[PDB]
Amino acid sequence: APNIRKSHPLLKMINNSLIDLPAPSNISAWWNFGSLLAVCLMTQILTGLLLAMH
Amino acid sequence: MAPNIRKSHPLLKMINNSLIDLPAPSNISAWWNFGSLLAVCLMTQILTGLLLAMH
Amino acid sequence: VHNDVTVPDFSAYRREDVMDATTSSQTSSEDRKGFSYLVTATACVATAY
Amino acid sequence: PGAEDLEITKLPNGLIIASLENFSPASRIGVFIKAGSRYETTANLGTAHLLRLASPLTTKGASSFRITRGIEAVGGSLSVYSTREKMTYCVECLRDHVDTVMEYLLNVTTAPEFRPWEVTDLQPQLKVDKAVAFQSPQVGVLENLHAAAYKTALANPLYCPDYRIGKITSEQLHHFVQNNFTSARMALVGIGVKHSDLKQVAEQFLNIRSGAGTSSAKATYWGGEIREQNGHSLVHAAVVTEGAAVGSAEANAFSVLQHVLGAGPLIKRGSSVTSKLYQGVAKATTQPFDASAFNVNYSDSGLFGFYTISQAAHAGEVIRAAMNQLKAAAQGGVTEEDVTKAKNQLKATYLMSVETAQGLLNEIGSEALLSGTHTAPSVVAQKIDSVTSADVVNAAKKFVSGKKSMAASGDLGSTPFLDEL
Amino acid sequence: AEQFLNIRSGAGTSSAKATYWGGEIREQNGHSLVHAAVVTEGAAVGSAEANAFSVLQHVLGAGPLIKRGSSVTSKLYQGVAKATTQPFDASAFNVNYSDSGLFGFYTISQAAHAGEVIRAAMNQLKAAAQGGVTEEDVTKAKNQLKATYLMSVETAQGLLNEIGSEALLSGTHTAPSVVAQKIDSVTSADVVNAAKKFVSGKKSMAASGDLGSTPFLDEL
Amino acid sequence: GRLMDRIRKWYYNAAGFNKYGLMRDDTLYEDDDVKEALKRLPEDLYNERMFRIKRALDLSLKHRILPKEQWVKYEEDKPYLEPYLKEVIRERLEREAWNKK
Amino acid sequence: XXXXXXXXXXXXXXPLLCRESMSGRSARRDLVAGISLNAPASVR
Amino acid sequence: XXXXXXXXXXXPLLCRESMSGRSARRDLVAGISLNAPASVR
Amino acid sequence: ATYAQTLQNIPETNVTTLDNGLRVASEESSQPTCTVGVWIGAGSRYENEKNNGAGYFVEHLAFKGTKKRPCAAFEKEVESMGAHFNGYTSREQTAFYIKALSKDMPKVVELLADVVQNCALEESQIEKERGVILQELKEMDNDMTNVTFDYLHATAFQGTALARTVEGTTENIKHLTRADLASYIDTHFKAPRMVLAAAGGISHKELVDAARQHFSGVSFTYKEDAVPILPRCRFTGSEIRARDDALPVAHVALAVEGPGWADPDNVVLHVANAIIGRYDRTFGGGKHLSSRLAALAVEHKLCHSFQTFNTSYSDTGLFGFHFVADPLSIDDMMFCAQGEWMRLCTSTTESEVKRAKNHLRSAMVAQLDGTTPVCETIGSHLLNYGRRISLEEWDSRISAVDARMVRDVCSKYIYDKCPALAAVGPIEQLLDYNRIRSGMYWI
Ligand code: HEM
Ligand code: HEM
Repeated sequence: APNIRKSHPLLKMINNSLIDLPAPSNISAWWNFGSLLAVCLMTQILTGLLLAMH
Repeated sequence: MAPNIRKSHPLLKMINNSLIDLPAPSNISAWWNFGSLLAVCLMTQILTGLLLAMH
Repeated sequence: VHNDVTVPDFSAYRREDVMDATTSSQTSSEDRKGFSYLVTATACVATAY
Repeated sequence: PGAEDLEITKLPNGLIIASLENFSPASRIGVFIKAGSRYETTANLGTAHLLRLASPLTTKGASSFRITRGIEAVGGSLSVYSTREKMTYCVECLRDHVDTVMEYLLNVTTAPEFRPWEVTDLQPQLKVDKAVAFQSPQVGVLENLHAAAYKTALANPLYCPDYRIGKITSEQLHHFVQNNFTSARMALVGIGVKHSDLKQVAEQFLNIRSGAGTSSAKATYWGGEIREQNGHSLVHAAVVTEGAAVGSAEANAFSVLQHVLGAGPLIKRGSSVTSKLYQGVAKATTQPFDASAFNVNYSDSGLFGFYTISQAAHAGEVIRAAMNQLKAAAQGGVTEEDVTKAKNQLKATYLMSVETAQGLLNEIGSEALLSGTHTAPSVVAQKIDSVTSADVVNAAKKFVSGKKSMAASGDLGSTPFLDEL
Repeated sequence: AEQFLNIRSGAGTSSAKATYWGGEIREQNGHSLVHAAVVTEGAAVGSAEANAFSVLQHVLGAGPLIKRGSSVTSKLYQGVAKATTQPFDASAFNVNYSDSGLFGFYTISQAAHAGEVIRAAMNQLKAAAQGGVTEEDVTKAKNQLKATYLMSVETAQGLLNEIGSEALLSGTHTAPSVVAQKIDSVTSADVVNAAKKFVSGKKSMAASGDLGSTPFLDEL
Repeated sequence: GRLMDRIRKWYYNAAGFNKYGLMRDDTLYEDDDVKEALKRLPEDLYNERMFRIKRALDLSLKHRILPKEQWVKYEEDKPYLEPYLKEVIRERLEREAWNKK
Repeated sequence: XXXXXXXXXXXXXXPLLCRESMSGRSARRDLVAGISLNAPASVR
Repeated sequence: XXXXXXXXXXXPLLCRESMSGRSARRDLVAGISLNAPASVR
Repeated sequence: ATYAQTLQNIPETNVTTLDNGLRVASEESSQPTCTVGVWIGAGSRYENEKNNGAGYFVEHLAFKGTKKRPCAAFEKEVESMGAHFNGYTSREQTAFYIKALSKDMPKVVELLADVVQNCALEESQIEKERGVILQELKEMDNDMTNVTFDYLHATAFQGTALARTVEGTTENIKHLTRADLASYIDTHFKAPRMVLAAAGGISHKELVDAARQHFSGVSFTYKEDAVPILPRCRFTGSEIRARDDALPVAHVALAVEGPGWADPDNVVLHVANAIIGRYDRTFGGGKHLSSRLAALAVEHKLCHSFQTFNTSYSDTGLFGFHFVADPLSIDDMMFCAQGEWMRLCTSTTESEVKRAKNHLRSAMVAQLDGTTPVCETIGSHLLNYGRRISLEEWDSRISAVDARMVRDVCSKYIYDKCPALAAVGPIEQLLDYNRIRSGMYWI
């Protein structure tokens, strides 16, 4: 395995999910809300932690 | 496809390839036990901790 | 060849009832399995408790 | 009770119906057809091979599923045996489920569909079926023998050539069945069945065109020398000239000469005393070997000679010795007792071969196909021992005189060429 | 070569001198084009009849000298062209080994027209042996040959090989003027003689293609 | 009936996959049956289906459609896969029935 | 219903070295070729 | 240091002149090179 | 005329016994040819530590001439009458038989009686068969199916007589003496333990007459009359793994202990074995085969071949299966195979056995296609059952088999039993007896 993006067992599911992952060419903006929910979850957890510390 | 649904099921697969069909050396000793101990101990601490945190 | 191959003697590890080679191994099968499964079944009970 | 004789009916089609009730609890019906690779040309090589593998494929009356499931449902079996110029479609089952298995048999031979995707999926089986048959070194030289002996028809290989695997069209299968599976080229031969039923079936269901359809360019002789170097410690070798055809009076003479020279040991792990060929070579070589008499009889031709399985460096010794035995046999070295002893061994071999269900159905259907009759076993016993001692020495003369063709595969480092015999 | 290169001296393992056979190897592979070669025993390297065959080669013709061009000098190319309709190639084949050699023709033709080309190519050597060789044809071939030799030694590969080939066998190099002498000192009779040896000698044939219409060796 | 037959032509236009240059059988959801039927398709029909789909996909990401001229007419729609699909289903129903015996 | 099965590796293809356990096989006829619905393929 | 390569596996030219120059002038040389595509004549 | 009547209309097998205890049985037909030989109750189980493979060494010297007629004469005489002389030896059964014309029957019986009794055992001839057997050993050693089944016995009946190969050790073949061979023949080839069977165009009375003449004098003591009661063989839930990764394909055999010839359950076990059946990549039926294991074998490319067997012996047997597969398809193949075993004990439907019975019916009938296979059945039926079991009787036993019975019999011999495992070749994917052992319960 040439590069260390297809090799590295950590970077490889990083690669096969957010880099080289085959996606349909014609999915619309209705397919955006998946990644929105993901970021929104990480946002809620962070803002929640900051609130919980008080 | 694949015959059984233990090698197929993407959930049961890494359950299989970690705790069932996973190849291990035939001669590892009791010094190799403390890995799974730490694992259970972690799940134990989290559970007992949650129960304490609720009060 | 393969004809020159035989199974070693396991009498050092065999149970009591399968020790004799001219004796049926099956008459004492339920007896041997029933004990080990009893140990298991008990451990299940102790765990369940 | 009792055992009543065999019946034969020649339908208006030209179709032969040879039946025989033996009251055996197992029936065995076959469809003998004059097909095979003999009728292939360079355009459709291997279409005869793929054809016999195409038996379980879908038909116009039964799915590829129902064919296999329906036959197995009654303990029955379906198989297709075929030589270079013959094709038999056999079914075995209990006496009860004849009509059941008879349907699928009739559907396969008279109404295949050869669906393009099923044909395509079947193509790679040619690789497999050929690979397992070619595991025996004999089929190697035996296919190369026919290639070196003839120029066409019989020169065509029995198993499909590699370069045409996956390249046989679904239409070529259709055309081959349409051109060769015609009524005047077939025979519905049965065993453990009443003739009135087997006749009723052949009339109530066989419709594919009458006549003779596509014919075959008669086998032109060549006389070639095909040699395969593959480093195997054992060297197979065959040396033949043009033998005799089926039905020929000259045919019986060769079969007797075969047993005079000797054809395969009759005693387990035993030396062959009657065999002048086995013995004659044994005097020449030291090590284990095998040397038998080779004789084929086709419709328009035939091959006769010897086949020697020997060790690598001792191939030369065995082959030359085996050659001398036919020279000495042609120079007169044939006792009047040797003939009668061979005529005895031959009458035996024939009789016990027809013990089996396979042997009986084949022997009946073979003759019923060609010369639409069945010869009484007593008269076939007459036609054989009515062969003189001179007829045998004459057959040997034809070998030493005629142009030879040789096929040999092995480590041919010490295997003699054909112009060295 | 001396203060570095040594190891085992002498002549070492020798070779069993080439016994002739005269066989017929045929490969059926369904290719639309059928290759075919028909040869008899030619002349060895440094033979007397060596130069005679090389001249006969150019008389019959060996590969077009003009890009996308028909071959006029080639009696083989032309003789076949009269027999067949479709595109093809038919050249003169000549090898010279140490103790033997091969000479004949090589025909690349279409499948069904293989028979036409092969038979025609055969007749050209028959007619060449029956006298059909002009004194000019020889001189024209002896010219084509002296040319081919000379421009082959232009390259570094050709020069090193030509020098080393002779230096290996007969430990000398022959002056290019004398090799030009030895070639055109070949008579017209020598050429017709070489053709005679082909039609007489035992032939061996190799052909691979869709040999459905490719003739056997006992049909020529 | 011809009343239901006219309703057909209305739905075909209301569906509007012809605007993408797609046949009716192009829009078929590929379950286990359709997948099998597709593998039985001749090379030419398969390679043509592949282009029509890839064209519809390319159009969809462009948020454009084909010119009105290039729209598949209702009467010009080829049911190229339906005969294959019917046999695939027929064969399967046989096995399912034969296995309950 | 009878007959013994086999299998070899392909691509290159994938009990015959005695005087007796190799014997019984030296071509008496020519070459028959069998294939079956449920029985191993045979050859003579 | 010169010459063109190729690629095939295991396991057209149909006009009189674009497939001309082949019929074996001599016979058959076999070349292989440390850094140059395997020659064949 | 149908099947149910053509079974009762089969000519019954006649049985008569001489003074010395030798039984004579015949199936008379209208055959111009016939098969007649002697089936002896002798094999490698009757052998032991020092005379192992002696009966096989004897089998080599049976056709090599007798006292009355040496090698040259004996071979010449047998060949001349167009007669074929053949025989074998198993673990529990030796046989020598002849195929000839029905007219030569009395001469044949004389020829048979000569070999079993007045065998030559030439001291010079023995030395040649030394290298002959030693070559047949090297030859059979490349038969992976052969090596596996020998290994199966070697571990299933480990520590007993049945664990030995029929051919014997290399050391034994090396050092066996003429005395040792002659001892085996005298000790085992005795009249009461022999059966003269025949089948063809043979009059039974004429048979027992020629038999009465050449099968000889009465035994004197009681010892020479009595038939020996072999010591029992112990089954062992065990495994033997002979690993060779250079070997192209792997062989695996797995078996439980059988019931023995006497047990009527052996019929049901054959019905059950018919359900799973067998396969190899030349089975044209393909994915549509009725056998579930065969269908899964095709769908997932599990193996090159698989077979089920119920090898029965006198007091025991071996119910199991054997398959040949690629190095990476073994585990999935073994998985499915053991699954179908559980499916036998648990889920077997009437529809399945209705087919299996029809196959077994067609099988036993196909077993009797010719004179030799009839003679083989007869020579074995007497030697194992004490009588001939007509196809009519077999059908009655088989036709009484139903799904509820197959489940019970299989659950009795298979379920939660410690099996015997023989594995040869590239065998990494298949591993751990404990995993195999756990595959013996719960479908
Ligand atoms: C999906 C993730 C989450 C959701 C949907 C969520 C939702 C909410 C909501 C609706 C409230 C009510 C606040 C209001 O309306 O006034 C709240 C309050 C709160 N949450 Fe979360 N929360 C999430 C994650 C977290 C996490 C991860 C933490 C801590 C680790 C956290 C800690 C708190 C705290 C401390 C409050 C009280 C502050 C307040 O009431 O505004 N939250 N959350
Ligand atoms: C690896 C995991 C954990 C470790 C090592 C750990 C360790 C500890 C320790 C050393 C104490 C001190 C208690 C004492 O000595 O009196 C404590 C207290 C406590 N922990 Fe954890 N803990 C873990 C997980 C958790 C989790 C997951 C939670 C809640 C979700 C939790 C909640 C609490 C609470 C509420 C207390 C106060 C109760 C007490 O002081 O006894 N713990 N923990």
